[PDB]
Amino acid sequence: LFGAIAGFIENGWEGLIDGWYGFRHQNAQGEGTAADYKSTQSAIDQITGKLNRLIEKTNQQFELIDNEFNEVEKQIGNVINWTRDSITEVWSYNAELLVAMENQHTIDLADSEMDKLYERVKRQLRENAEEDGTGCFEIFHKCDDDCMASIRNNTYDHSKYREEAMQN
Amino acid sequence: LFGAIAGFIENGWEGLIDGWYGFRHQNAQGEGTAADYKSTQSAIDQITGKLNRLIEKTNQQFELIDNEFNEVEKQIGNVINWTRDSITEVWSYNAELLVAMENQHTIDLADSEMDKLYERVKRQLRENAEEDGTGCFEIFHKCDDDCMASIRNNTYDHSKYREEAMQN
Amino acid sequence: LFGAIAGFIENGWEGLIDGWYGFRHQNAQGEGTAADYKSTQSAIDQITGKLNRLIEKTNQQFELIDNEFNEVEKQIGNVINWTRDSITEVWSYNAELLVAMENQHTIDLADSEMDKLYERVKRQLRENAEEDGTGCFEIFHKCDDDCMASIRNNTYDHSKYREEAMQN
Amino acid sequence: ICLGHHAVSNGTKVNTLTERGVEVVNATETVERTNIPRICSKGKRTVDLGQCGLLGTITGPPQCDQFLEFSADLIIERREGSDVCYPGKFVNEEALRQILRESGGIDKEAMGFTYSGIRTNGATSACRRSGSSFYAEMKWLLSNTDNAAFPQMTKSYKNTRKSPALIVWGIHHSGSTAEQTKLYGSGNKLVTVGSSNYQQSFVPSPGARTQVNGLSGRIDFHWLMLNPNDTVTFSFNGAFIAPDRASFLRGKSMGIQSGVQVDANCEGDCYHSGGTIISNLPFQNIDSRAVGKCPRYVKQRSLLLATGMKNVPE
Amino acid sequence: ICLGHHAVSNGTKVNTLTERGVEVVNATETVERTNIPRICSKGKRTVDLGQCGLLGTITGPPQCDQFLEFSADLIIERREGSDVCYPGKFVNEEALRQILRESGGIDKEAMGFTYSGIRTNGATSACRRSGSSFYAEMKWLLSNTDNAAFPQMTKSYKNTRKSPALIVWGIHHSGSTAEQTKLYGSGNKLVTVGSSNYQQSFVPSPGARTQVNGLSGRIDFHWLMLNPNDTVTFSFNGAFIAPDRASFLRGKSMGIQSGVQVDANCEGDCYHSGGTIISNLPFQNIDSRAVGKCPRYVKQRSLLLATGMKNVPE
Amino acid sequence: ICLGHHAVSNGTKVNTLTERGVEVVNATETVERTNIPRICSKGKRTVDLGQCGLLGTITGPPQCDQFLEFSADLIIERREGSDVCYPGKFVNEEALRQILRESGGIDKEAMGFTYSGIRTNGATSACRRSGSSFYAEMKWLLSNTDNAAFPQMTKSYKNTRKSPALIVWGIHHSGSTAEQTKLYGSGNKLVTVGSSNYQQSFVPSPGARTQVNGLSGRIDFHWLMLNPNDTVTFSFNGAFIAPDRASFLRGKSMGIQSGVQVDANCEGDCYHSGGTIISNLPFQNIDSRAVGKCPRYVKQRSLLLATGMKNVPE
Ligand SMILES: *[C@@H]1O[C@H](CO)[C@@H](O)[C@H](O)[C@H]1NC(C)=O
Ligand SMILES: *[C@@H]1O[C@H](CO)[C@@H](O)[C@H](O)[C@H]1NC(C)=O
Ligand SMILES: *[C@@H]1O[C@H](CO)[C@@H](O)[C@H](O)[C@H]1NC(C)=O
Ligand SMILES: *[C@@H]1O[C@H](CO)[C@@H](O)[C@H](O)[C@H]1NC(C)=O
Ligand SMILES: *[C@@H]1O[C@H](CO)[C@@H](O)[C@H](O)[C@H]1NC(C)=O
Ligand SMILES: *[C@@H]1O[C@H](CO)[C@@H](O)[C@H](O)[C@H]1NC(C)=O
Ligand SMILES: *[C@@H]1O[C@H](CO)[C@@H](O)[C@H](O)[C@H]1NC(C)=O
Ligand SMILES: *[C@@H]1O[C@H](CO)[C@@H](O)[C@H](O)[C@H]1NC(C)=O
Ligand SMILES: *[C@@H]1O[C@H](CO)[C@@H](O)[C@H](O)[C@H]1NC(C)=O
Repeated sequence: LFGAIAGFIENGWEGLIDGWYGFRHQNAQGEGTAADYKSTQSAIDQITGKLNRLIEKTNQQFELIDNEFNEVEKQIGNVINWTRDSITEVWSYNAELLVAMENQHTIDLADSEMDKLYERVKRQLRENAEEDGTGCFEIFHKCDDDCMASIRNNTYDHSKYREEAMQN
Repeated sequence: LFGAIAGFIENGWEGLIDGWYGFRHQNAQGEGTAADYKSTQSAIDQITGKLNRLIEKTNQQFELIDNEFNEVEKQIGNVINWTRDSITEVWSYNAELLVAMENQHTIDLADSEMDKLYERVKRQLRENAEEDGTGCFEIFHKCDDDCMASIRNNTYDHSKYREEAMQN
Repeated sequence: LFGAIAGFIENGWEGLIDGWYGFRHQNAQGEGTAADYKSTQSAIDQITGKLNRLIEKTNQQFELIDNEFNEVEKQIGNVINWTRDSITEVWSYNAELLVAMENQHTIDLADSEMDKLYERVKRQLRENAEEDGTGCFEIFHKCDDDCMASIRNNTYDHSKYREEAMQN
Repeated sequence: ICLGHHAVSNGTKVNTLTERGVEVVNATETVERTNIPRICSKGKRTVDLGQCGLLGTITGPPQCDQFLEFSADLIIERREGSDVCYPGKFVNEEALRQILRESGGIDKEAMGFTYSGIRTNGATSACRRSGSSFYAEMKWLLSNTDNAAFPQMTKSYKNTRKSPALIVWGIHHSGSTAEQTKLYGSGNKLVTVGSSNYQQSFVPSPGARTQVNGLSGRIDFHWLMLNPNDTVTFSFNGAFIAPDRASFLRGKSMGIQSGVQVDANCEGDCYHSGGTIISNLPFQNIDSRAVGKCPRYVKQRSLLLATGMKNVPE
Repeated sequence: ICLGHHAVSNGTKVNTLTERGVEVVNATETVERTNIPRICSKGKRTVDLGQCGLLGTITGPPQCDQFLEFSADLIIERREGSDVCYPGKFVNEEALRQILRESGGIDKEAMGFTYSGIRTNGATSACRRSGSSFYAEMKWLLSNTDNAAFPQMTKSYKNTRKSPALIVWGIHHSGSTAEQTKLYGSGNKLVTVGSSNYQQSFVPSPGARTQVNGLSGRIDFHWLMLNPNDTVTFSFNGAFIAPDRASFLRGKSMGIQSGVQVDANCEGDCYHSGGTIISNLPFQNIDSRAVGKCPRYVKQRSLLLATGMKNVPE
Repeated sequence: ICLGHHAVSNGTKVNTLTERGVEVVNATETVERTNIPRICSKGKRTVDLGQCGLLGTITGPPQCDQFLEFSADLIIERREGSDVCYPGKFVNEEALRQILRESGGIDKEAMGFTYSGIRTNGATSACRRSGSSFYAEMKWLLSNTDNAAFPQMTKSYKNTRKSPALIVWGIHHSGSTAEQTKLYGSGNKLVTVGSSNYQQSFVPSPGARTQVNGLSGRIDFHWLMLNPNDTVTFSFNGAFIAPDRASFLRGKSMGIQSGVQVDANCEGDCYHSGGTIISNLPFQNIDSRAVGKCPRYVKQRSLLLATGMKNVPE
C-alpha cells in the first residue's frame, strides 16, 4: 500500500535477526548492520495489541438444546439444526472476513512503518545525501562510524556537513 | 499510518480553535496562526458522512415471540432464548468490530489529511524553502505577511523568490 | 487517502484507453501518451483477486423448513419467521458493510498505486527535473523521445544529464 | 512557516483494532441507553386492554365487554388483564395471542346456530353483570331441566367471507361427575370438530380442581381458522359451550406487553415493557426483547465512535 | 513529462464507508436478481410428484400408485398433489414430509400381518381403481358381516434391517356411531402402539364431518420410526387400518415445492417455488425461503462493488 | 547508508482481502483444533450420573438411590444412564431434562399424602433392591385385595415454599385389561390434575406392549411446576402412581452429555461429548454442539492470522 516493503526495496535481510527494520551501511571504515528499535517496537506493539484484541474468551454461556443419547422430536430438531447451521454460516463468514481484513491491515501497517523510518532518515539528511530509489541514501561526505551512529540515533546535524556535501 | 499526526509533528495546538489543521508562522513582522479550511472541511465531510452512514433506523419490524406475563412452554422457550442469545452474540461482535474498524480508519484518515496538506505546501515551495522534519518549512527569503497569506491561499509563486533563496 | 488521484492531479485522461495509469509528455519532438503497464497490471491483479475472493459458492445446503402449500402450525411458524428475519437482518448488514469497506479499500488502493508510480518516476529523476504539483516533472534538459522512453522503461540514468540540468 | 493540527485538553478515549483507550478529539455514542418510561403512541390507534385479556376479546368476559370489536394499530397487554371470568384456559394460547396482536382488531359476526329441546343460556356468579351471566360471545349448552339428557346435535357454519374466521368453542369440566350429570345427563359425551384442514376429537374430564374464584370447575377453550368457502362442523352430545359469533381480522397492528402509562405526546416505533426506545443509534443495551422497529440489542453498555483526530497534547 | 490516470465519460456510482454515490470507472453487481423460471435438474434423479402427495407415497392412494418405491436426488412437490383419497389427515405431518424430502426415496417391504376371523379388505368409492378400492399399502380392518363384533388382536413387527422402518397406521372416524357399530361392532375401541421409544394411546371419535369427496368420515394417519432389532406392537379392538408394508429410506435427496416445469438442459443447486437461482454472487434478493446451495438472501435490491478507480472527468 | 527490513527463509502463507497465499514472517492460529479427551472439572461440584438417568433422580429407580438430592455446578449424563426401572417414559421429557441440567441440584420434600382403604405399596421385580421394590419417590396405588375396586380420591398439595415445586406423577398402562381389573378393578378410570396454570385430563390405555425387562406393561410419567402459594390437585379413580415427595431446584448448574472420564487436574468451561475445549482462540472447529463458554464454531479447519510483515526473500 505504501510502496516501501515489497516494494521499491528489493527484499529483506535474513541476517537482520536483531529486529524488523534496520540500517546497513558501507563506508570508508567497513560495513555494518544494526536494528532500528523504535520502528520495530512500534509495529510489534500494534500487531501484538491486535492479537490481544482478537484473543478473547466468550463469557456468554450456552446450554444444551439437543440430545445426543435420545434424539428430540423431528420437527423441533430440524428447526434447531436449521438455526445452528445458519449461525455456523454467519460465524464462518465473520471469521474468514475478519482474518482477511486483519492480515491486509497488518501487512500494510508494516509497510507503513518502513516508509515512516525511511522518511525520517530522509528528514535527517537534508542536502547532505541523495536518495537512490532502493532504500539507500547516497552520502556526499565522509560519514564516519560516529556519523552513521548519529544517523541511527537521530542526532545527525544537517548543517555540520552541509556545504561539504552540497558541491558534490 | 501516514506518519504526520502523532507523528513527526510533536503535538497539536490547543489555541487552534478555528479548525482542525492550520499554519502558524514566525517572520520579521511577528507571529500568526490561521486555520486551513479545505483540509479541515474535507476531514469533517468524510467523518460526518461516516456517522450519517452508521446512523440509520431499522425499518424491519419484529414481533413479540415470548410472553412476559404468562411464560410459554419450556422447550420452545429454551429454543427461543437460545436463538436470541446467539443473535445477541452476533450483533455484539458486529458492533465491537464495526466501531473498532471505523475508529482506526478515522484516525488514519485525519493523519492522511494532515500529510496531504503538508505535501501540498511542499509542492508550493520548490527550492525557496527546506523542510525541517517537525512540520515546518524553513524559508530562505524574507517571506512577508502577504507572502505567508499567499502560501495559505495556494497562490505563492515559486519563481518569484527562487534565486533569492537558492544561494542560502 | 494517498492524495494522488482526486487528488492533486486535476482529473483523468479519457483518451488513455491503453491502461489505468500512464505518461503524457510534451517535448521538442511533439506530444505523446503511453500507458504504464506494471502499475495498471498490479491494480487490476489486486482488485481482480478481491472480486474472486468475494465470488464464492456456498457449499452449505439448507433444507425446507416451512411449507408453502399447507401452512405449518402458527407458533412454530412464527418462531421460524422470526429466526429467518433475524438472519436476513444479519446478512443484509454484512453485505452492506462488506461492499462499503471493499469499495473504500479499492478506491484508496488505486490512489496508492498512482502515488507509487509518481514516486518511482521521482526516484528516477534526481536533480534533472523538478516536480510541479499537478503530476508533472518539469525537465531542465532536452529529454529526447528516447529519453522519455527511458523514463517509461525505468532505464533513465540520473548522472547522464545531471550537471546539464542542475544549473537551470 | 510551520504546519500542525488542533488538540484539546480533555479528549475521549475510544477503542481501535490495535489499541484500547486512544484519546481522540471528539467521539459519539453508538449504543442507546436512554429510555422513555411510557408508551409513546402519538398518531397511532391505541387500545390499552387494561383488565381485559387479549383472548377474552374473542369470548367476552365482563371485563372485555368494551373490547369485543376493537380496532388498533397498537395493542397493549397489561399484567392485570384476564382472559376468563369462569375458571378456564385456552389451548394453543400463545399462538392465538400472537395472531391477535398483529390482527389490527377484530370484527364479530353472528354464526346463526339454532337449537331445539335444550338450554342455551347457562350462567354463573363468577361472570357478573346485572347478575349471574356468562361469556358474551359464547353459549353454555345445558339440559332442559335439573337433569334429563343431552340430545346429540350437529351444527355447521360456512365462512361466507373472503377472510378466515376465528372459531372458538368451549368444553366444560365440572367439579365432579354428579355435576356433569346434573348439567348434561349421564353418560360419556364427545365433541367433534371437522373441516378441510382440522381434525379432532375432544372429550371432557370431570373432577375436583382448585377453587379459583370459588369454583372447582374449569372450561377449556379451543380455536381454529376457518378458510373462506370452508365449513366448520360441531357434532357434540354434552359439555359444550358453542360459539355465538365468529371473529375476523381487521388488518395489521403491533402488540406489546407493558406496565407504563400511554403518552400521545411522543412518537415511537420500538417498545418494551419498561417504555419506548426513541433513538437513531444502530444499537441499544436497554432490552433484548424489545419489539417493533428497534436498534439491534448488544451486550456492551457503550461503544464510542471517533468523530475526530487523535488528541496529542503537550 | 506528466503522469495521470484514466477516466470515462459515464462511470458507475457506488457506496463507501464515507459517501453514497462515488462515481468509479467500473463496478459489478453482488446481489443476484436474475431468475430461471424452471427447475434446473440436469444430471439429477428427479421425481415430479404431480398429483401424488409426498405422504401418499407411504400409504398409496390411486394417484400415488407409480410412486410407491421411488428413488431420487431431487423431489418436487406440486400444489395439485394430494396425500389421501379417502378424507383424512396425517399426525405430525410436516415432520414426516421433511423426513421424506431428504430420504433419497423409499423402499417397501411386506410386514407379514396375518389375521383370522375378520375382514381385511375394506374399500370405498373415493379411492377408485377398477372399482371401489383402498390405500395400496394399508388394510381397512372391518367385521365379518354387516355388524357382528371385532375380536381384539395384537400384532407385532420386528424391523429385521439395519435401517429404521417407517411405520404408518390409520384410525377410522366414521360419520356417526351407527356406522362405527356397522363396521366394527358396538363398544368403545382402542389402538395401542408399543416399542422401546414410543408410547401411545389412541381412541376413535365418530361424528358427522364435512362432505369431502362426498364422505363425512375421516381417517387419521400416524407414524413412527422403528429402530433396527426393535419391535412395534399394535394391540387393537376396532377402527384400525393396519400397515401392509413398511418403508425404508434409500439415502439422501433434496425436496422442494414448485409450480414451474422441469428442465434437464440447465443445472442448478438453489431452488425456490418460482424456479432456480443460477449465480456465483454471494447474495440474492429473489426469495428468502430458497433452499439448497444458495447465496445468502439480503433485503437490498442491488449492491454495486467497485472494480476500478474513482472516475474524475474534466 | 541503506535501509531495509528483515526476512526469513521459511515464512507462513496467509490469506488477505486481495490474495490467497501471501507469505509473511510470522502467523498464529485462530481456529482451535486441540481437544482434551476428558471432562475438566477442577474446582467444580461435579455429579457423574453414570447408570442413573437425569429424570430418574426425580422418581428414584434403584440406580438413582444415591442421586435423590444431589447438588452440583456440573451435571454429566452418560449413555448407560436409565430413567426407569419399570418400563415407561416421560411426557415432555427433554424439557424436564433441560430444567434439571441447570437446576443446581434437587431438594426433596415430603408432600404428605394420606390414603384410606387402598393399597399404597405396589412393587415389581424389575425394580430390585432387597427384593421386589418400586420407585423410591413414588407410590403405586393398587387395590386392597386381588381385585375389589378403586375408591375415587382427591388429594391436594400446596407448595409452601418460595420456589416452584416439581410435581411428577405416573399412570400405569397394564399389559391387558384383565390385569387392569386385577390391580384397580373394572371400569374406565381417570386422573385429573388442577391448579392455576395447568389443566388436564389423562386416561389409561391397557394393552400388550413389547417385553422390556420381561414386562409388557408401561408407566407414563407427567410433571408440572407448581408456583409458590399454589395448590396442585389430583382427582383420580384408578391406575395412579402418586408422588411421595416433591422436588425443588437448588440453584444453577451446567449439564452435559459425555462418554469420557472426569479430570479434576484441568479446568474448563467449554464441553462436548468428546472432552473439553481449553482455548483462548475466538473460533473452534471441534464440535458445533459444544456447550458452556466456548469459542464460536466455524467450518474452516484453520485461519492463519498474520503477526509479521510480508516475507520477501532473495
Ligand atoms: C441434526 O444434526 C445431527 C448431526 O450433527 C444429526 O445427528 C441429527 O439427527 C440432526 N437432527 C435431526 C432432527 O435429524
Ligand atoms: C428466557 O430468558 C428470560 C430472561 O430474559 C427468562 O425470564 C425466561 O425464563 C427464559 N426462558 C425460559 C424458557 O426459561
Ligand atoms: C411467514 O412469512 C410468510 C411470508 O413470506 C407468510 O406467508 C407466513 O404466513 C408467515 N408465517 C406465519 C406462521 O404466519
Ligand atoms: C462532537 O460530537 C458530538 C456528537 O453528537 C456533536 O454533537 C458535536 O457537535 C461534536 N463537536 C465537535 C466540535 O465536533
Ligand atoms: C367463494 O364462494 C363464492 C360464492 O359461493 C364465490 O363467488 C367466490 O369466488 C369463492 N371464492 C373462493 C376463493 O373459492
Ligand atoms: C467491468 O466489470 C465487469 C463485471 O463483470 C467485467 O465483465 C468487465 O470486463 C469490466 N470491464 C473493465 C474495462 O474493467
Ligand atoms: C441385530 O440383530 C442381528 C441378529 O438378530 C445381529 O446380527 C445384529 O448384530 C444386531 N444389530 C444390532 C445393532 O443390534
Ligand atoms: C510468532 O507467533 C507465535 C504465535 O504464538 C509466537 O508464539 C512467537 O513468539 C512469534 N515469534 C516471533 C519471532 O514473532
Ligand atoms: C405466600 O404465602 C405466605 C403465607 O401463606 C405469605 O407470607 C407470602 O407473602 C406469600 N407469598 C406470595 C408471593 O404470595
